[PDB]
Amino acid sequence: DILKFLFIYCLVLLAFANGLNQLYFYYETRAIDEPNNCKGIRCEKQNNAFSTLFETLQSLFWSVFGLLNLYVTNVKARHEFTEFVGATMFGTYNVISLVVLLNMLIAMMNNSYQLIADHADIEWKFARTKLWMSYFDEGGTLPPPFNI
Amino acid sequence: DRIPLQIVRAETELSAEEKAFLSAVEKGDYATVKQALQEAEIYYNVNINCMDPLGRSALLIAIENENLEIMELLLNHSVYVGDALLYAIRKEVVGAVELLLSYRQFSEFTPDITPIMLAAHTNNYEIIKLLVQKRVTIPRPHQIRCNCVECVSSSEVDSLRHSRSRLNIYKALASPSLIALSSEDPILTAFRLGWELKELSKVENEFKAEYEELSQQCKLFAKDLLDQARSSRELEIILNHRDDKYHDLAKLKVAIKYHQKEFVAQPNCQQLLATLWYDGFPGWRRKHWVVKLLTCMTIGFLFPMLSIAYLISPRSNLGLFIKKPFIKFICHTASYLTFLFMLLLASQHIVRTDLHVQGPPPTVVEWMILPWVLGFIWGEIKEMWDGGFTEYIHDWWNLMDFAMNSLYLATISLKIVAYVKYNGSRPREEWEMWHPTLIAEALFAISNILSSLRLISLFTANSHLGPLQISLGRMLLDILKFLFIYCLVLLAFANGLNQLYFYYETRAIDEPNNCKGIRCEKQNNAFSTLFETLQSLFWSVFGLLNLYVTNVKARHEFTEFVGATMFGTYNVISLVVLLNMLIAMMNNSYQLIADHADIEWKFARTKLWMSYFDEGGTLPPPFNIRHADSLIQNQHYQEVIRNLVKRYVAAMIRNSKTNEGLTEENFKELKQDISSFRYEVLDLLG
Amino acid sequence: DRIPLQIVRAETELSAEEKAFLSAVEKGDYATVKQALQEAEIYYNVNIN
Amino acid sequence: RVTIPRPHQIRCNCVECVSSSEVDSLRHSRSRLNIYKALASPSLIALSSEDPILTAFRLGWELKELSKVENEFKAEYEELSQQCKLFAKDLLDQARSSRELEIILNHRDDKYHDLAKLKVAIKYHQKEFVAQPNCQQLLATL
Amino acid sequence: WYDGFPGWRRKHWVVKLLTCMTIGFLFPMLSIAYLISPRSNLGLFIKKPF
Amino acid sequence: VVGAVDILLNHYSTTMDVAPVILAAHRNNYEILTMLLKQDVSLPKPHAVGCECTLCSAKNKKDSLRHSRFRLDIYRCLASPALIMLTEEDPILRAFELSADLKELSLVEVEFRNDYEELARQCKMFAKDLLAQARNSRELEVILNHTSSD
Ligand SMILES: CC(C)CCC[C@@H](C)[C@H]1CC[C@H]2[C@@H]3CC=C4C[C@@H](OC(=O)CCC(=O)O)CC[C@]4(C)[C@H]3CC[C@]12C
Ligand SMILES: [Ca+2]
Repeated sequence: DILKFLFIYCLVLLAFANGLNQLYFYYETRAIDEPNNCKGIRCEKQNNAFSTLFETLQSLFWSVFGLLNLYVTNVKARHEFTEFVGATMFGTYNVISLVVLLNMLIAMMNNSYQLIADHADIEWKFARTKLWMSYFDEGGTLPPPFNI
Repeated sequence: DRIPLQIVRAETELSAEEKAFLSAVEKGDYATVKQALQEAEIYYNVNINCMDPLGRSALLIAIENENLEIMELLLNHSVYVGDALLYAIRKEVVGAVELLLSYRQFSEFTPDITPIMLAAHTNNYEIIKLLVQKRVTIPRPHQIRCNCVECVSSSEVDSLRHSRSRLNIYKALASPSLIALSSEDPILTAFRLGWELKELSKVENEFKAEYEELSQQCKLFAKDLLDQARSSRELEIILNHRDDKYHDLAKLKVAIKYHQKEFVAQPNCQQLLATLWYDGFPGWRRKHWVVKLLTCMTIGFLFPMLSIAYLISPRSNLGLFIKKPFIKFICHTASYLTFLFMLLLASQHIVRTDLHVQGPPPTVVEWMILPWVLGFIWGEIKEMWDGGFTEYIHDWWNLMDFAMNSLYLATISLKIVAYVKYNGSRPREEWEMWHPTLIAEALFAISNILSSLRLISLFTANSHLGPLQISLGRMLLDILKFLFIYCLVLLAFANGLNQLYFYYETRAIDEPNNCKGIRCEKQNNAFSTLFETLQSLFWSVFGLLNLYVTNVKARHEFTEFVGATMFGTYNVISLVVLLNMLIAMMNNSYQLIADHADIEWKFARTKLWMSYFDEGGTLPPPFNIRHADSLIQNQHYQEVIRNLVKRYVAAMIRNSKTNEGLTEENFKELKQDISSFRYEVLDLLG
Repeated sequence: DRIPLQIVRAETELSAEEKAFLSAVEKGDYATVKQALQEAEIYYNVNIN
Repeated sequence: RVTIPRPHQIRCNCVECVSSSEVDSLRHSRSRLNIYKALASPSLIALSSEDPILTAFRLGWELKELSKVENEFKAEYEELSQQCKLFAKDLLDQARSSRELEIILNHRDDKYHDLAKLKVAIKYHQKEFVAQPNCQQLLATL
Repeated sequence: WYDGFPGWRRKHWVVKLLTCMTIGFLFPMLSIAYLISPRSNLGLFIKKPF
Repeated sequence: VVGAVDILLNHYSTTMDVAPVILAAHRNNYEILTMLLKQDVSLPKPHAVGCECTLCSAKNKKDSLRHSRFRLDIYRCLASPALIMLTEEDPILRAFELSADLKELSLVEVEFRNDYEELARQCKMFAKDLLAQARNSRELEVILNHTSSD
């Protein structure tokens, strides 16, 4: 089930990634220009976070964990409108991802865990038997000495 | 001390003689009852029409025990029979029809209950039929909001009585059995009544649950009749019937109008629909998953070809191919995906123009996208025109479509206002805040998000993704309610914090790196203005607002502490309390929806499929440029309905008999039967 | 006003005698059932079926 | 003498008889479910099948597959499948001695002493059967 | 509760909305009339609970 | 049937000399048990899972399943409220002690844990019920302040 939820999250990520990249790609800056010749969301002062789709995707992923600072949403030229739209898009992403989707996963996982719990033992024992059976066989020696 | 206990509300007591008469009627002793009845006619010692403490007279005792013999005996003699017909109907004892036959004040029944209404409320096909055979009628419920009726307007006399009378009438009209016995088209009647009852539930806040239950009763009835279909010939006759072209799954359409989800999700209904959807792909179901995958891919890749073919030679086999529903879906989804791909290309240097030229000429990719956009809009036009504003408005997604299309339209316009009026070129930095180009870029970006998010719509098609989308949709509504509560909390603290810190606002120039706000390396002036206070509190939810923002340069400790306290309380109220509560709300909802997810999903898929079953379809970019018949149709429908009803009624009776436990009243009847038999035998043998 | 109620898809009705015959079966009165049958064989007044 | 028609294999288009689905598919589908609903009756399997356990194992699997192919009527087929699975466990539960349990779990339809039936169960994902207390006890000893 | 607005239940949501808005806006007027002359029709209006 | 049980006396199969009692106890019938116990009976003691002599080893070799079922049946009998009431001087203490044993066994006999645990809960409930029958506080005192140790 988690996998299914992930597909939806991915789609949202792609969407916001495309959008953000679409707005900030006009304001990409050179690594040399950037302090300490460091460019990306993994530098002391995060920079050029939404400049490229690859970077935008990374930035949005790390945002899910709060490791993306908010100052990354401002362009140096300081075009107020753009920055605001950018921050608003980033914010909406955060809400959709953390407040909504993430929470929904909790609900879904709670529903299943409940059901799975009903047949937990049979499942475990079937699995255990399979394991025990594997060893019940005769073709078996440890891996280091497995090969002559 | 000792509280004394007395009967405060006394009532006449029964003479020992009378008490015995009633006792006999309960044991089934015909002889004694008969004797008393004869003796009383002489010595007038017992009020044949006497009543027990519980208000049960002799006839009523007989009716309940179902002793038809004693009943006739009593009826032969002059026993008051008031309301007796009603008690028999409630006990559902066909046979007491003798009450109807025979011809000549505490009641458990309200004064408005007529025999037919009660029969309907009990849902006994037989009792109802009997009554219907004789002239019977049920008052007509004035349409909702019929103040003009004046009579209804005269509800002041007894609002309670009026409301009950109405529910009773509807509780009768909504009986599966009466609908089956008296309605020409039982299915449509249930659909329409279900709708009305739902609406009534909303208007009459009180009695809402009752009206809602009745609506579900109607919705199940229709599904159940359909379930009794035994051949595809029938399902067709039923699903394609037009009340009054045909062969248009007309009734399936009405079902969607009235939101009859269970009826639509019925297995057989789905099966017929699938045939139509996967036409031109025999056994698309049994085909290997990969096989299907490849076939889908192939079709999609040829979408321009197929589209063009149809545009050119509709008659051509190729032209005909596109017309198949599943194909249209493939082609129409492919068109979109390509449109989205073009969008990606727009931001990847493909035809990137100078970032220093204001009012730039449309890039190649941009030119390519234009056609699609215009088309999407034109398509929406056709949607609104054919369906109607209300219908188009109904679909939530179309709203999304509207916004996306408008944003794109605006982008185009701004591009013009920039191409003209800004032929020059300037360093982007110099460009003003509202330079048309900058605004246009922003709008396009915003639309790009909506366009991509629209893909979620396609989830309904998949048996795995669709069910989830529905569940998500339900939970989203709960989130909305919660947002309203949060917004009040947010505003509350926003006002307070602005009220506390607006005195210490500082100039951007004074600030480091001339940056003022929460979106700087050094967050500052977070609560100086209301707008910033709202933003700051929002971001604090995600932990992106540092704590040092709650300090003042002058270092007034008291104010600072109060400020931090407010921020702290906000965090606790929002994250610790409100949030965790949203989780609880979402959880509850999930379980609930989970059970009816399928029917919620299939209904959606059907609507989707039905959309392509239409005659006119073409991908967004490649749009480019006798009464006798009815009679026969109705006859066939009525024949099928006759059979479906018979089958249904029978099934229901079987279910009741096999899935209903023995109640105490049953015990009592059995006991009376043994007792009555005993008395008879003992008399004969004695 | 009032909504008249009628049986739309009508079906043949049982005669009084036939009704009694079936009624006996529901009460288990072998005697009456037997008699009814025998009479029907003679006067052909009840469709056993 | 009584006979229940043998339902055609899953996806048997070759037989034009399956091509009858073109006509009254509803009937075709119902008729098939009815046949399986019968073949999956614990008592019939008991009275007719030579190896009641293996029959149930196999039928429960075919029914599961059908649940998938016949999108509609899925629930019914799945229910019938569980009926078969439980039947097998129930028969095993009626074992009273180890000698019996060993005779059952080591039977090879056709080496022996290789827990053949247990292996078949694992193949057909007969979890309840493999998890039956007595069965688990034997395995533990080994 | 809804005395003074019979049929308020039947009133269209929009209609309702409109009625509420108007009254709220005129709250100062209704408030005063009562004070000046409770008997006045207007004075009577504010007395209704809703 | 009771009547029938009477008649027969008047004139699976984990054993036969005590199977009547074992079943009755499972049937939790006080009356039938009263009848049967009239004639002296002596249920075999279920040797602990620890034994290794032919006492148990042999059996655990011939038929482990039967042996296990046998012991469960003995306990299912000993844990019958009716039997405890009829045969135990201090019904409450027996229920306490037996509940403990039936739990240990749940741990040991992992295979039949649920069975041995149900029996334990049954014993626990029995004791609660017998206490619930107290009416005055003098009785409560006698019960809650009594020891089986000299
Ligand atoms: C996860 C990331 C990489 C985003 C991928 C975007 C698209 C490539 C995905 C997102 C949603 C997908 C669609 C989701 C729904 C379906 C239904 C699916 O049909 C079925 O699942 C059942 C068979 C049937 O449609 O009748 C056909 C593929 C399609 C269009 C999918 C095609 C591929 C899509 C467009
Ligand atoms: Ca649309």
